[PDB]
Amino acid sequence: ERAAKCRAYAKALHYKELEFQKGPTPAILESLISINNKLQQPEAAAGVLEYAMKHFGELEIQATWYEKLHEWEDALVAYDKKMDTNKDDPELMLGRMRCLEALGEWGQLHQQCCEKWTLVNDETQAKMARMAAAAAWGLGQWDSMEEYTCMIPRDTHDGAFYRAVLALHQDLFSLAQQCIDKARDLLDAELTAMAGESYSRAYGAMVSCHMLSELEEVIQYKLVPERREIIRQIWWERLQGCQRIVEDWQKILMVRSLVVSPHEDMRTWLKYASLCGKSGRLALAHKTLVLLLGVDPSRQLDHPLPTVHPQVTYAYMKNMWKSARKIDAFQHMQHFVQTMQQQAQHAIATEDQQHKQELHKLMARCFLKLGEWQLNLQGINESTIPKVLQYYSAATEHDRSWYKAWHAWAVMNFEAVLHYKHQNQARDEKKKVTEDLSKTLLMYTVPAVQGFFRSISLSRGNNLQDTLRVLTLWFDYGHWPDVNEALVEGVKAIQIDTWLQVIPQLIARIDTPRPLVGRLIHQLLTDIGRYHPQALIYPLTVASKSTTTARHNAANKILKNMCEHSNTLVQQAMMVSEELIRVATSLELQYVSPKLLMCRDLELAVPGTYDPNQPIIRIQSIAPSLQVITSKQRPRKLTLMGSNGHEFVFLLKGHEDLRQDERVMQLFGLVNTLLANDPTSLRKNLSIQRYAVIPLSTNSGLIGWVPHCDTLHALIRDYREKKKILLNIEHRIMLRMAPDYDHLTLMQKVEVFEHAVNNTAGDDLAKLLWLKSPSSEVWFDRRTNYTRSLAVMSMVGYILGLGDRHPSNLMLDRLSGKILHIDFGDCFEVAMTREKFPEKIPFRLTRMLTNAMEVTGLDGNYRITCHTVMEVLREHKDSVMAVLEAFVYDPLLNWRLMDTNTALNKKAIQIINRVRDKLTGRDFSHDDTLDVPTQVELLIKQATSHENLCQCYIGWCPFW
Ligand SMILES: Nc1ncnc2c1ncn2[C@@H]1O[C@H](COP(=O)(O)OP(=O)(O)O)[C@@H](O)[C@H]1O
Ligand SMILES: [Mg+2]
Ligand SMILES: [Mg+2]
Repeated sequence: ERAAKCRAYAKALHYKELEFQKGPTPAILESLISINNKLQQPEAAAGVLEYAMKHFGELEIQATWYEKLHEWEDALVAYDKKMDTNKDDPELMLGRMRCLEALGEWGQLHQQCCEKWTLVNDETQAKMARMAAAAAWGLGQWDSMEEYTCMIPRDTHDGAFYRAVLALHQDLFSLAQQCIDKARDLLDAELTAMAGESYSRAYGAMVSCHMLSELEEVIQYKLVPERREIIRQIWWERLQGCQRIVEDWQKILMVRSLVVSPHEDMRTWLKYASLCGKSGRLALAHKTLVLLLGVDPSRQLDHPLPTVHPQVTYAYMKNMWKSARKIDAFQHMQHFVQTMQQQAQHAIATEDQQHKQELHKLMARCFLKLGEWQLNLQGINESTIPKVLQYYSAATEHDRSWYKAWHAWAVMNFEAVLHYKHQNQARDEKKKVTEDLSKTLLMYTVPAVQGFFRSISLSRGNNLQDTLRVLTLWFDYGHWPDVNEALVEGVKAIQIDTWLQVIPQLIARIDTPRPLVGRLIHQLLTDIGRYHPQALIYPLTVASKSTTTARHNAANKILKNMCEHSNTLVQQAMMVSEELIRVATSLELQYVSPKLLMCRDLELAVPGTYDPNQPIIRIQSIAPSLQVITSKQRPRKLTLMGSNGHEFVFLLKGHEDLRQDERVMQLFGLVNTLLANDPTSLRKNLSIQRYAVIPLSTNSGLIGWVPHCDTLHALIRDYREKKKILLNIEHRIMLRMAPDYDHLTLMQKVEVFEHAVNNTAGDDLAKLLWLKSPSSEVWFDRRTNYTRSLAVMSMVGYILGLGDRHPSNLMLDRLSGKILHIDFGDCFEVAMTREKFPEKIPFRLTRMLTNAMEVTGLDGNYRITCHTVMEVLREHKDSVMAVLEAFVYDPLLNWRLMDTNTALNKKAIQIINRVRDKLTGRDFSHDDTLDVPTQVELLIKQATSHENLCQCYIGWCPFW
């Protein structure tokens, strides 16, 4: 019955949205935020309010708008302006207060309550009490609470609750016991009264039911003394676990405040204060901290800080940094660290070793901020370089383990190198020059290498960035002994696994002209041969049949070496990739390649299915028939049978260098991990459907066939033919109007373009996805999926510079809805830079895409998902840049940038800057460093502009 209630909603939402289509009315708009709420789609509904604002300033008072937008801090200052310019107005005061109770502003909420007590209104008098109870509860003042509670009806969930709290202070446990169960039922029955159309009160019912069950443990915490540890554990664990915006946690802790004071909680409140900063309530976090210190909001500003609680101070100081005062913050840190080593070296009389180590760990985490801040305030130059390296090395000492510490040191060292390499390129633009540079670079290079290595070993699983960074220093440094020793030392130390991530990069340099570099690679690859042969054969096989002599030569030496322990695997894989190149409306295997029909029960793993952790699935049998996909390149629909039993379908492409597609699928892999690790992105299932890419030569290669998918172009062509609509009708429309369309001025083009849109249906996609759906909660979910997955690939695609996104280059999963990108030819601006028909667009946000989303589309799920995704990216911009750098400066893959014709070092540099700009918000204006939502808005604007879409090559179907 539960999953049966949402179906009626989903269906009515469809007609409700189809109604909005016919005419946007505040009547519908109301019934829309409601139904999107019962359907527990908070953001899609938030979108409906965004539209409600930008079209109807009619529910009026910009303070009521900020209040509905849960921007309480904005609505408060808007209500002051609305009260100081107006009068008393009983309504304006209620809001002025609701802001205060949301903000945890008990001081002002209690003052505003008492100092204004004429309140001739009885409803004003009734609401008043609910709030002034919580305000009094926060301020301690329990006499004020019971006064205001004795005004709250015992018929309300609120009235029944506040008694349970007053009983718990006055130690009336049986009273408190019953009041909870009665408040539960007054809330349970209230969740049926407004059964659907409520605020974040359905999600705040969780906040009240959470607190009530917590208040039943605060009950457990009064007479019979056994569970103090058990209760504090569940309190602590279901807090790191729990995730609820500031406001709720205030109240949640206020329940825990009835028993455990902040001074005993300590870690509990610091974790809370930590969130208040990270969310953006510094004024609140400060007060939390001032309380824990038992010392001033440092009103004595010139004075040093209290060392009494080392952790609290560190918190205060990092809050001070994220706050305004940050030369002041830095300063307090230099001194704090100095006070801390003294309080260690001296105060530690052996019998204190736990305190010693935690004091040493806090210090490390202090130094890492010190170096972080020094770089922030000063940048990288001859003065700060040895200072921060000082701070980091010092952090490396006090924690020994800890990824960040070693990582930071490595990067700083690696950027010490870059600083001078780039400073000497500056000099040579206008003998003892190279000698000092040699000593300069060898100075920072070696420790960087060392750092990256001990950083990697502390990262197992997630170390792609650092692993790649090792390879930059490695490959890039035509080897002077010192560097090579550290590299050899690391390779010995670090696990073999590490290197699997990085195999295509290693292979891209088998034929390294530098003598000392080559040797290690070859040796490393051969060890990666002894264990994990499989992750090597396919790529090594390809390399071994290379026109470039030194490649295939060196490639063979390793294959030879691998026969000494895995011969037939090399042998099988040798032949299987040989026959597949030969093969590259149907083809029977018995005519085309008999050796393949011959194959049974091989030990060769099904292309791109090998990974440790997972039982090897091997090619058991190759299906005798391959469909020939009719195209200009006639790809094949090869299909293999697995040693598990499952089938594995592939696309054998003939004249397409699949190596680029590979590094992209790699980049996507990374991006997927990043989104799986940001809480919100994981909360919303944000991902990119990827697929397997197994290059077979420079000509050919295999591609994983994503099941259940049709090109955007397919779904339309079917719908159009079903509904008797001419496939290219917008097209025929344009030419009938303007036979020379392609030659018109921008102004002239826009008209013709607009004409076509105004005389064709923009639903199609939207509409066929409705008919496709077997139900409507399936329909709704498939939409929610589609919307997100697309915004994901919009942002990522932009950073990649992913051009050429026409209706045959993206497709839709007909079972999840999630969108999927294929054909990664045009990467980086490339498509925009071209001579004939330059793409102005950043990513495809065509009309029928916009239209398949919820109405209120771009405001709702899409845009929100856009900054969430873009957010992640800008944070982890270094990892993203490691990958991208790793195939822009890649030797074999530079051929897709000298195509600006139809040395390269200079071009490659730009391409990479261009990406950094995109990840530091300098992608538009040179000088402004635009924040996420702005940049996102700017981009959505750019993707939507008729002036941009009309200029698109007609194939791109800028009207689909
Ligand atoms: N990974 C994939 N999964 C499913 N189908 C695919 C995949 N890659 C390509 N196709 C199909 O092959 C067709 C033509 O190949 P495509 O990749 O578009 O090459 P090109 O860009 O050279 O035409 C596509 O329109 C699509 O139907
Ligand atoms: Mg294509
Ligand atoms: Mg292409």
